[PDB]
Amino acid sequence: LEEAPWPPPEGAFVGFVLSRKEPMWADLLALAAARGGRVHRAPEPYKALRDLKEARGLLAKDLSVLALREGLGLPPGDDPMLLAYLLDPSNTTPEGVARRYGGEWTEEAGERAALSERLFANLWGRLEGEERLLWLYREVERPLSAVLAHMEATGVRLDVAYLRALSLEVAEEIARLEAEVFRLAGHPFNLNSRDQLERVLFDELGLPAIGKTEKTGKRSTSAAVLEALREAHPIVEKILQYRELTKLKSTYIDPLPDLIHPRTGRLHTRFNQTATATGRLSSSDPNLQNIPVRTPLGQRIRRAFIAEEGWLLVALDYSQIELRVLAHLSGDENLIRVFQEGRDIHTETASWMFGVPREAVDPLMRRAAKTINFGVLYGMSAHRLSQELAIPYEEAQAFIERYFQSFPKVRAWIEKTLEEGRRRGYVETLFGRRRYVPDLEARVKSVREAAERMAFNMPVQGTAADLMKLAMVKLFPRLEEMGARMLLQVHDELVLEAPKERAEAVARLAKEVMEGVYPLAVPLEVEVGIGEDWLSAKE
DNA sequence: GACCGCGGCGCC
DNA sequence: AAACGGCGCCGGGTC
Ligand SMILES: Nc1nc2c(ncn2[C@H]2C[C@H](O)[C@@H](COP(=O)(O)OP(=O)(O)OP(=O)(O)O)O2)c(=O)[nH]1
Ligand SMILES: [Mg+2]
Ligand SMILES: [Mg+2]
Repeated sequence: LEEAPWPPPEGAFVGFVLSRKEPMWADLLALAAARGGRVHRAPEPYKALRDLKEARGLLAKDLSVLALREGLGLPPGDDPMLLAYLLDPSNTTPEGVARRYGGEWTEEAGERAALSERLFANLWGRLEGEERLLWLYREVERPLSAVLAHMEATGVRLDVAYLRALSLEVAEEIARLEAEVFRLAGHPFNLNSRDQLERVLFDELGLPAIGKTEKTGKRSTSAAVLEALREAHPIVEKILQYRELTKLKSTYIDPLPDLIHPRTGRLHTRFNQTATATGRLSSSDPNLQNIPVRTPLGQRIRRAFIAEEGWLLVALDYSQIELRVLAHLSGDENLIRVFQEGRDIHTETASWMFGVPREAVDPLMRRAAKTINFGVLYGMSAHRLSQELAIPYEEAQAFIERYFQSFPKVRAWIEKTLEEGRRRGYVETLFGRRRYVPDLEARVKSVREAAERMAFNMPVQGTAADLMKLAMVKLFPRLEEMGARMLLQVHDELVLEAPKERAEAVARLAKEVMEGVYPLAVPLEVEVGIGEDWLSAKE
């Protein structure tokens, strides 16, 4: 492969090496390109970046993110990963893709640029006459790679000094719980060690072991088990509280302050485009799609995510999203009618569950209600439901009968999808995104029924993922015309940063864009809110 | 020091 | 734990 001097011509494929996996933190150790049987190895990578019209290759977005960090508007174009991920969503890493489709993922920039060339050719051949996947690539994923590059580069502002103060109060409160716990135990032990805790609960005290752990068969100390033991002993309550506080302290309060980038003074997630089986995104390195909200301390954490001074945050969340999508995919007249009447299923279940007026339903209850409703739908057992509702197997049985009885045509939709998946080996979204579910023909029932549950979930969760992705592609250009930013996506939610002056305008627009993104047999309602912080914005 | 599998748990 | 699904990150060992 011919070594040509550096500058590549128009349309050349890129290859690059990083010091570490995160583009906002990485040093650019090497940069190369390749077109028409040639390799160009940049002598100084950072300068060499100025020459490029676009990032075109494996992980184009990562290089575009790093380019944006350096003031360069190098947008991402073609990426063989995005092609492979639509061909098969188990195609998730370049190591795997390379091997599957005719190369080897190396550590040298040149070799990676040549890999990008030959992998694109092969994969692009695999997609000719795959009309719906080509549609998805050009009209959703490829433009989206650019939108995410801008989100990553921008980041979100975080109240550092606030969280540092919060850390010290939690540490005091944690210390009280461990000191209580040890006193009831009658001796000190590492309370973060679940093995030690097992012995204390089940051997040293006479507590009944509810469940075992999957891989190694140890007696489980899961919150579920511990809730079932709330009355057995006082120490349980303390353990549950200790578990909440240390989880949040070790995962959010302490790491996040130390992850502020020095140039930006902001927090930059990575939005992994080829990471899930359904077509959802994932967020990592810091994961900002799992920031706390539920518990009071979780909320105090969430409010640490704030706007730039002079700006406001704008949070938009699709209402009852996967239920609405389901009603379209199934055509359940009875279920459509619920959304045509503007009724909230999460509130109805909540009001019913706790036995209260709908106006009394709080967020805590509503969250519990979602578990009930999605759980049933996707195949939760009567056994579990009973404990989730905390009511008899007699009565919890009757719920899966009545819930399903209201809305037929779904089960008809479930059966159909599974039969199609048996026949063709995959299932698909409304836009023809595929997931191969080969264990539908599995001879072992537990493995078969697991596969089935994954199978009929995907079209629903994945269609919703496609809608949110599409809405993002359409919305992003309109935001930059308004001098507003797109900050985060949390599956069916978007978080925007708009200047106070234009904040309400952005909110109105972005709602209409999201609701009208692709009309269906049901109206896609969106809840929007505005605030100085993330918590206030959703309230 | 890097990485591993596990149990556990935050969010959607 | 439990026959909901989809994620990524945290705190007893190997090498
Ligand atoms: N299978 C399953 N899916 C969930 C669960 N929680 C959330 N999801 C999926 C389905 C939801 O529609 C979607 C978005 O989560 P949200 O918190 O926005 O819930 P949803 O939109 O249904 O209700 P909302 O009206 O927005 O509060 O993610 C769950 O516990 N199980
Ligand atoms: Mg929602
Ligand atoms: Mg949501």
